[PDB]
Amino acid sequence: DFIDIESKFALRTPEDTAEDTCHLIPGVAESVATCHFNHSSKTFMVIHGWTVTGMYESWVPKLVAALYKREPDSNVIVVDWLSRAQEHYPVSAGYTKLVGQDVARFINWMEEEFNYPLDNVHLLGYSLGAHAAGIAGSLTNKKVNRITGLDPAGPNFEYAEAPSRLSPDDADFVDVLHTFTRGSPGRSIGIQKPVGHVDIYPNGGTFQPGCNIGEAGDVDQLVKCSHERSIHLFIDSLLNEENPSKAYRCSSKEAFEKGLCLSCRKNRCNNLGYEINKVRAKASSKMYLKTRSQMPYKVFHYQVKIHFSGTESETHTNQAFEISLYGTVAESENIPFTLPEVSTNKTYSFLIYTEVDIGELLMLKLKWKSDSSSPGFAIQKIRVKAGETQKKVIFCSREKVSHLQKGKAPAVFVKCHDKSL
Amino acid sequence: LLRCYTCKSLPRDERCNLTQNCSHGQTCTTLIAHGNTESGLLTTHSTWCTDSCQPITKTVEGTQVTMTCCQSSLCNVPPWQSS
Ligand SMILES: *[C@@H]1O[C@H](CO[C@@H]2O[C@@H](C)[C@@H](O)[C@@H](O)[C@@H]2O)[C@@H](O[C@@H]2O[C@H](CO)[C@@H](O[C@@H]3O[C@H](CO)[C@@H](O)[C@H](O)[C@@H]3O)[C@H](O)[C@H]2NC(C)=O)[C@H](O)[C@H]1NC(C)=O
Ligand SMILES: *[C@@H]1O[C@H](CO)[C@@H](O[C@@H]2O[C@H](CO)[C@@H](O[C@@H]3O[C@H](CO)[C@@H](O)[C@H](O)[C@@H]3O)[C@H](O)[C@H]2NC(C)=O)[C@H](O)[C@H]1NC(C)=O
Ligand SMILES: *[C@@H]1O[C@H](CO)[C@@H](O)[C@H](O)[C@H]1NC(C)=O
Ligand SMILES: [Ca+2]
Repeated sequence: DFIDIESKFALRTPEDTAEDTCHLIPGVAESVATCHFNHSSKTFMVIHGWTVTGMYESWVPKLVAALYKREPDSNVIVVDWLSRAQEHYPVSAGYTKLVGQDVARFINWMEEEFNYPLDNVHLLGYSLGAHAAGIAGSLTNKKVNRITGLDPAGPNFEYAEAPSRLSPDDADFVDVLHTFTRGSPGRSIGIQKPVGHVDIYPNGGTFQPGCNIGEAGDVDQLVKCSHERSIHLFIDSLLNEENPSKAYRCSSKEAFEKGLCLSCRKNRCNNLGYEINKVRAKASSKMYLKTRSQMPYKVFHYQVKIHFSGTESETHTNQAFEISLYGTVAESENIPFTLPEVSTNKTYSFLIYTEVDIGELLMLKLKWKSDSSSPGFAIQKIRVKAGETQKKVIFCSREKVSHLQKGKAPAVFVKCHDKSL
Repeated sequence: LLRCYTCKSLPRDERCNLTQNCSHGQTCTTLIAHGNTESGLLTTHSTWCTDSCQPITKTVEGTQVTMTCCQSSLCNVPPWQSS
């Protein structure tokens, strides 16, 4: 009890996920036994962020419960720094140093008093919590196993140096979800710069689908929807063990949105969340994916290439298109997309994604919508690359050309070739 | 080393005279499509070298699609055509 420490440490259970009923008191070895900590299993420490009320947000029981669903024999410790998290932001932000030191002292104690291995410890920090977890990891005696950053706080950390924020050095492996990076650098809620071994940017990281006008547990969901989404993506990963979501390394979000970055070669793709591969790349990563607005979340990515052919030489502008995918398992009809321009004997590539698990592709229908004359091209083949199944597929018209005529019958193509990579 | 027919979209009563040497692990496949077009109804067959094919029959927007698989040279011919 050279252990004054302000932070509290609750060990929750699969049957008691909401309350902090049992505390691990550092400097009191008998508490660990009281609380039934399992010395033979891995340990998650959940570190909350800023809280305008004095209280835990409603995501905390959800994350605890998901971790215990996925890992029913594990230890899930919830760190309580609610008091310091209830200050004005720059104060609470400053306190990430002390909460981190508290957590490191606690972990270092569990190591000295019980020879509990630090390579069995996964820290999960949300918001300010992510940086508290980073700092803790930087003060453990041996390096902790994994840190997971769920939208690390941006203001006062964006331009901070590694000792003062989450950074790749802080654990053997650091994975970060950036979900609310909208804003100018240093004034974004979520941090913009990559601070992990692997940094994933769902929907390019700036804002999340389903966060504009909603039905919205928590004091003000509507404002922090995109921020909190990082946690619900991780949760969703814990509940979909054998069905994860790929994210794809890419030079930029703009490039990703053109469908230039599907591809799973040499760790060019990874899984979002718990099932991630611990690559530890030579420097950075930066990975992208699309997602749905509500749970299951996972989406399927395809790149589509269309060469628009004709003898006559026209251009068109901001033209609107529906594409329909038919596979062995399911279909999704009438997927909208638009093209900046459509000119003769040119080829346009583009990203399609869909919530629907299609199965293997069989047929593909294309509709040229008239705009909210008499123009059409001949299309013989359409090429599609599928991200999740690393397959290139070619479709060709049942007849020698399918005529695509604006505001008329959709052009039909059937699969004529397959390839893997 | 296996040779398969590789013919994109042939009419019912055309035989295929293009072939490819497939690579480590590949088998022969054939995709038959039967349904309607603006110019009458149409049975087409497509042939190629593939990694893991699963055979299926599925009806997809009114046109019947059938995939078949095989593991010997020039075996991928439509079920109404001969080797
Ligand atoms: C602590 O957690 C262990 C399991 O730990 C987990 O699995 C290990 C193999 C390691 O990989 C750990 O890192 C990992 O987190 C719990 O063990 C469970 O208890 C007993 C044996 O210890 C097993 O129960 C059954 O008992 C009946 C007898 O009535 C038999 O019929 C069964 O065949 C079986 O033995 C149970 O399978 C076992 N679970 C696993 C996954 O091995 C342990 O209970 C827990 N400790 C405390 C204090 O709760
Ligand atoms: C788009 O690119 C293709 C070139 O690959 C052009 O298609 C070509 O169009 C020419 C017209 O100059 C066609 O030529 C015709 O050939 C037949 C013989 O089958 C002949 O009887 C006709 O008198 C005529 O010359 C032909 O369909 C086709 N040729 C090739 C090589 O594909 C198309 O014109 C290009 N459009 C633009 C705007 O660039
Ligand atoms: C198709 O058949 C003829 C023989 O009648 C032959 O000349 C031609 O080479 C065949 N095609 C190929 C690709 O070998
Ligand atoms: Ca650091």
